[PDB]
Amino acid sequence: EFRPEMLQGKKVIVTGASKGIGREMAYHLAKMGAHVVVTARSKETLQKVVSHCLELGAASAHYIAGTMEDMTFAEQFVAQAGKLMGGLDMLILNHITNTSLNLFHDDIHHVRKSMEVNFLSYVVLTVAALPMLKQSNGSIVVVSSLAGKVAYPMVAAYSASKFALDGFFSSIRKEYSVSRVNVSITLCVLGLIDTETAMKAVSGIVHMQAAPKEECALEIIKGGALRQEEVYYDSSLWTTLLI
Amino acid sequence: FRPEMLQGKKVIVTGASKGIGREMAYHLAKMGAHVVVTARSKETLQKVVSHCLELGAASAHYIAGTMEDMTFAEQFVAQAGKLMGGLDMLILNHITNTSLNLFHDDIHHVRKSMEVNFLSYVVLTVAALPMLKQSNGSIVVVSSLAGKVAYPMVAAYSASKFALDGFFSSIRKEYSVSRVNVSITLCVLGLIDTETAMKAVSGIVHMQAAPKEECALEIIKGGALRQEEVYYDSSLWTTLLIRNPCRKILE
Ligand SMILES: NC(=O)c1ccc[n+]([C@@H]2O[C@H](COP(=O)([O-])OP(=O)(O)OC[C@H]3O[C@@H](n4cnc5c(N)ncnc54)[C@H](OP(=O)(O)O)[C@@H]3O)[C@@H](O)[C@H]2O)c1
Ligand SMILES: NC(=O)c1ccc[n+]([C@@H]2O[C@H](COP(=O)([O-])OP(=O)(O)OC[C@H]3O[C@@H](n4cnc5c(N)ncnc54)[C@H](OP(=O)(O)O)[C@@H]3O)[C@@H](O)[C@H]2O)c1
Ligand SMILES: CC1(C)[C@@H](OC(=O)CCC(=O)O)CC[C@]2(C)[C@H]3C(=O)C=C4[C@@H]5C[C@@](C)(C(=O)O)CC[C@]5(C)CC[C@@]4(C)[C@]3(C)CC[C@@H]12
Ligand SMILES: [Cl-]
Ligand SMILES: [Cl-]
Repeated sequence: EFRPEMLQGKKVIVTGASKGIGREMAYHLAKMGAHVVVTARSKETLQKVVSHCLELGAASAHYIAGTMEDMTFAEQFVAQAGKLMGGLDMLILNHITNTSLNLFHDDIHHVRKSMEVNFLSYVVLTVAALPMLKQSNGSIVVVSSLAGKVAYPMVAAYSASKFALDGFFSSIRKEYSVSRVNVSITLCVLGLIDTETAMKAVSGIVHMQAAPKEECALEIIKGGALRQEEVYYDSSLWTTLLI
Repeated sequence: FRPEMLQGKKVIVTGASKGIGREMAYHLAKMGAHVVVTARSKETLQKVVSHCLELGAASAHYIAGTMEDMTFAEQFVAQAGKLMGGLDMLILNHITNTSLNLFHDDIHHVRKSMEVNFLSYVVLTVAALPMLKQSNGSIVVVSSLAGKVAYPMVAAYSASKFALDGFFSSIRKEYSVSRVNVSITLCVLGLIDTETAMKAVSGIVHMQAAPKEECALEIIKGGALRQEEVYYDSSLWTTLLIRNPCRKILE
């Protein structure tokens, strides 16, 4: 049974946190009394999230801006975050490269960049974070998609990258299990969440009610805190994916 | 399925210097296909080409190169096309060398696995699709039980094979609606008795490896019949559609 005090004084990194689900997550952590280090590319907007986080009562809150295309930024970012907080209890990998509904023809560039940002950078961040997570018996949260479990048209490169996440992280979870590494891995399968990005994307299709990003963010946090292997949001997916 | 379905058909096989790819090359040869085989080693490929001709291929050639080089990948399909006068089936089977190890910090390997086992396949598909569109042909993608189910020691490998499922399963859906008549077959294979695999599972407890010759054939049949997925061996579906869903729904 989750309680907010579980996050109190915890040292959390949230990526892709200038907007959408990431920013809701940071705000939730702040309200709970965690320390937070947020990142995205956009300085001014990260500062907005930081000051609001402080207002909500974050134990502490800092941003570091950069792109997750740059693997050197990824490594460095982690080193520098753990330093600001003096440690690391939870790594929330949430960011994603810009993607719209397109049929696949010849855009290998988009395919490689999707894999780099949505997947490769998650591996680099994990490798960098692992020493701190080991010492704190901490937690990794990887944010994926129903289209990382079931394939959909018009998002081939995206699905490839989200599938890759399932492939990699579930595998290292079995490895951490056999190697007695006390670091949890939570994979989040999300449906349609009402972020501006996702709603812009789906204006042209028939879909069910998008789920609120505030609640989505909360259920992610809860799942990671409780060290659940997989989180389904909205909850009615849980029945889909297992039937 | 009848062997006659492959006669005079123009087929590419990657990673055909040995293991399952070589057996597919030989089966297609016995059926009277045109084949173009590829891998890094010309001497091993020349031996495959020789035996294909003796088995009765309508024609057989190789082109040597590495699939780390996306330029080679793209130009390979073109040369293979012109050599056969066309393309009916593309069999994407190659894989970068991998051994069972705990992941620690080999980002080179994660990246190289992804370039060779997934991206090259996409480059190959892009290069081939125009010929495949003209012939209402077929793409066969060779994956793995570890491309559906979680195993330790194979993190980078699994990510790359999972990526294949995601990508090709997505474009299959696109092609159905756009009415692009190119079939996409994803093969999920268990342990197959190729030298690479047997060297890898050496001293591990396991069910008898399935024969590499029968594997190759079931792959060719699945693609020839335009099946969305092939499972080999036959025992594999009980794990995939029964055991795994239960383990999941229990946790
Ligand atoms: N919303 C949904 O319906 C939905 C569904 C399934 C899964 N998800 C997943 O949930 C997560 C967040 O989704 P969302 O809707 O919140 O997305 P979002 O609102 O578009 O936010 C994406 C975040 O990532 C950052 N970002 C983009 N490119 C970056 C780059 N190159 N380097 C570093 N940061 C970058 C963005 O900030 P900057 O632009 O300032 O860099 C932003 O903070 C993703 O993993 C997504 O796949 C969402
Ligand atoms: N055997 C199994 O139990 C098993 C199980 C599940 C899935 N599979 C899948 O089945 C497929 C074939 O497996 P296998 O056991 O037959 O493998 P294998 O005997 O080791 O053969 C691999 C082939 O790929 C080629 N290759 C390796 N690196 C290459 C590169 N950089 N560029 C171009 N070609 C390269 C090799 O030739 P060169 O070295 O001369 O380049 C060889 O022809 C793979 O997709 C594998 O994942 C196998
Ligand atoms: C099938 C439904 C409708 C949904 O279905 C349900 O929830 C119940 C069924 C229903 O509603 O009919 C489950 C999620 C989903 C499969 C959904 C998804 O997974 C991830 C994204 C991405 C979100 C985002 C922000 C990114 O992740 O970068 C931007 C790019 C991208 C690719 C845009 C499109 C959607 C929103 C995408 C594919 C649209 C279709 C959608
Ligand atoms: Cl938003
Ligand atoms: Cl062999």
